[PDB]
Amino acid sequence: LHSEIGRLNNQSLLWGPYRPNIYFGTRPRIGKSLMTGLMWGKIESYTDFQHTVRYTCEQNEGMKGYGWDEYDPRRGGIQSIHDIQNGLDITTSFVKIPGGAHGGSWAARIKGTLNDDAPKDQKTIVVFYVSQEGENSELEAVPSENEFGYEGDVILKGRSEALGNYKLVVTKGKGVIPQSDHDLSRLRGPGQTVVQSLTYPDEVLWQAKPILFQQLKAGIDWLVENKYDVADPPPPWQVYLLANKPGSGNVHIVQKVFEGDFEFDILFSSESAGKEVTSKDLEREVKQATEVFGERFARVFDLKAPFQGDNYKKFGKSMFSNLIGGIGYFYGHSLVDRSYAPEYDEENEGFWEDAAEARARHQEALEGPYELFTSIPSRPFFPRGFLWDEGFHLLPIADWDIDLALEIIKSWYNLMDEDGWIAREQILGAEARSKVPKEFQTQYPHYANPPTLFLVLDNFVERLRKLDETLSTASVDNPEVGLEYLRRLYPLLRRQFDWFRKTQAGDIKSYDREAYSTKEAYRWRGRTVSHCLTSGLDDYPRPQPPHPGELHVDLMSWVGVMVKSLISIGSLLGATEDVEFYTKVLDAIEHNLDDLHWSEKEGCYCDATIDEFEEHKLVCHKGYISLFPFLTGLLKPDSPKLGKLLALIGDESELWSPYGLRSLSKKDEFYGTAENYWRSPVWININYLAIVQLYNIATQDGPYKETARDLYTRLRKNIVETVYRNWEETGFAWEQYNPETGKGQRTQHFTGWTSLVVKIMSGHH
Ligand SMILES: [N-]=[N+]=Nc1ccc(NCCCCCCN2C[C@H](O)[C@@H](O)[C@H](O)[C@H]2CO)c([N+](=O)[O-])c1
Repeated sequence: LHSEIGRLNNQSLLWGPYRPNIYFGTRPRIGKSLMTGLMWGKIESYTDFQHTVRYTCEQNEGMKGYGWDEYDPRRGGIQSIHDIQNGLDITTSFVKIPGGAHGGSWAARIKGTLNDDAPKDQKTIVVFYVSQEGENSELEAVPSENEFGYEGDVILKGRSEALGNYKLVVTKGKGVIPQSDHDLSRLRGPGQTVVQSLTYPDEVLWQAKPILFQQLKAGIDWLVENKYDVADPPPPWQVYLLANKPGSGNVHIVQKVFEGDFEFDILFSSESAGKEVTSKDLEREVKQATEVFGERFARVFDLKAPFQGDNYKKFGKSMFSNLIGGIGYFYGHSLVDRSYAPEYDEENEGFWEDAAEARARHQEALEGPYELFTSIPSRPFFPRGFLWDEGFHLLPIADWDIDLALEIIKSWYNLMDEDGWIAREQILGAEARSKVPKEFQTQYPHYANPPTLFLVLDNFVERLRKLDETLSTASVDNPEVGLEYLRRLYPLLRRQFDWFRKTQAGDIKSYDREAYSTKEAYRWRGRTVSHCLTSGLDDYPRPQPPHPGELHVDLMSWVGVMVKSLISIGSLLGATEDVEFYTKVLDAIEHNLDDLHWSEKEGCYCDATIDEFEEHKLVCHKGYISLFPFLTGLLKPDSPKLGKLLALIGDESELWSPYGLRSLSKKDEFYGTAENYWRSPVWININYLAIVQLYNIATQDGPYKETARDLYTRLRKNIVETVYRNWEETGFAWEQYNPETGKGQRTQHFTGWTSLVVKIMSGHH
């Protein structure tokens, strides 16, 4: 039955608009298969379309905003795009229609409405680009009846092992098609839908813009060659209209030009499903998906006071849909340094110089291929999987559809190598790599990232203890299914645990260090003079200079998180010998958190280093790091330490701004210095952890119950309002928020752990 649920999940999730790196496109969760993508741009001159055309996601002054209004990967959704440069408000509706044996069918409607500023007679070029990778597969454009192009629908017939037989239709659509009275219309037609069918080597099919432009350029060359010149030039839009040439290939370009408003449909009909998909099907299925999305939201994300109003609901829906709508499927080789150079052990003083030297050997090479199914932080700026981000992303997604989240956790864990390492940044394939400077592609097997994915697992466990609707919760509703999932995952979790203790070990024994345990001590590998990228808190201030004697209280706390998870999951699978070992590790981290990391002088936790004189020194920088044992759920609800931490959190002159907790204290010498990434701004992921822990203490008997209740109430309020206020005014979720002004800053489209705000509003943790 676990095998059955798994198959039903596969079939359910196979198709989607799983190319979040582009405004709109589809691919199934198959490495080498059928992909589609949308392009559009106004054309006003002979040279503008190359600058106006849209394809891959960006965010500049020419784009007001875009995002998903509603989305569920099992059903589909609606995206809206507000494009200033091209004077166009666009809607892309996508819907899935289950059936057959090949992952069902799907349809999309592309609707373009000129805005009030646009010339009413704008010419807009629209392209539907279709590619198919694979050795023994075929795809053919059924030729036109008419001679220069299509009056009606374009039908592509294709086949592959993965998808069986299928047909993909691009409908005639609605709107004015401009007509040219030029001489050229005798050879090229007055103006009509055209198709070019081409073949390129499989590995470059992803390069849709260059492929299209190469065709446009050959068209213009043909004009030049055939005496079409500036004495008497055809209109721009006709100059940029491809000569119709449908046939067989692994690339099909479908081009339309519209004057004024337009819309057209794309109908993917899986043959094995029987009756083929129509436009009326699309419409009906689109209305149904919305109704269902509506009913689930109200149930899963029931916003508590004072956020019950419709404005906050709209806000919630937008933050949630953008997060779950970012889900992508990624496939290909990634770039890894597999030298295990001994400089990466970072055992000496000045280790960062040695590690640089090793990197300068450039032993990195492509390996794989790998696949990942994941949500992402940022469509426009970094549309790819990040390990500790995904932990936060799945908290709201798990609420919505636990089986989806588990599917994604599983996807992540299938990347883990024999040592127990998952690269913290997954850049899979040439497409993914295109967005990333080569200097920043290489992953390093000694680089950790927080194991926040355990938090999702913890939530699943608590849920497990206590048609698409069914599937979304099959792994909790059938405890048999759930347990088997943990059984299969469990060894990899343990593997990762061991990998942390092996590769991210700190040094107790070589120094004058006294502590309850000789074992428990941790130091993030990969730190440079100004940075510790692997911790997630890029430029939060750390001991200077970096030093092999360093210990990092955030890292120990994460190890505490994992061991507590391993206890619960172990105990579920009766891995007694394991649960006893974990118990002793937990006990030891608890003592060593205090022995090595507590500052009585300062009233908080600190990282530690080794003196100019070989002694253990604490290095306190009051901020997120200082709160870690609290954030990670490690302290007892009556700890006097916790109570001091509550004072630090609530203290306006340190951490507490009107807009949320500051990453660093205003008192800290490093406040608002350098790039000021994690040195003051308010970050929603850490604030979310604070909010959850405050609420925990608030709903339990103890000395801080009421203190927590006040802080919880205010912090929830402050964080939600800041993110709402910015969304209201800018249309965007931001990466981080300014504690002085409350303004969103750094990158937009950060959905992204900023979307945790839906869960904060939802409450009842
Ligand atoms: N103008 N334009 N603006 C930009 C700005 C940046 C940019 N690239 C950024 C590549 C690394 C992204 C790291 C973000 N986060 C850091 C955080 O500290 C971590 O904790 C967290 O895990 C990660 C992931 O969320 C690009 N671009 O196109 O590559 C265009």
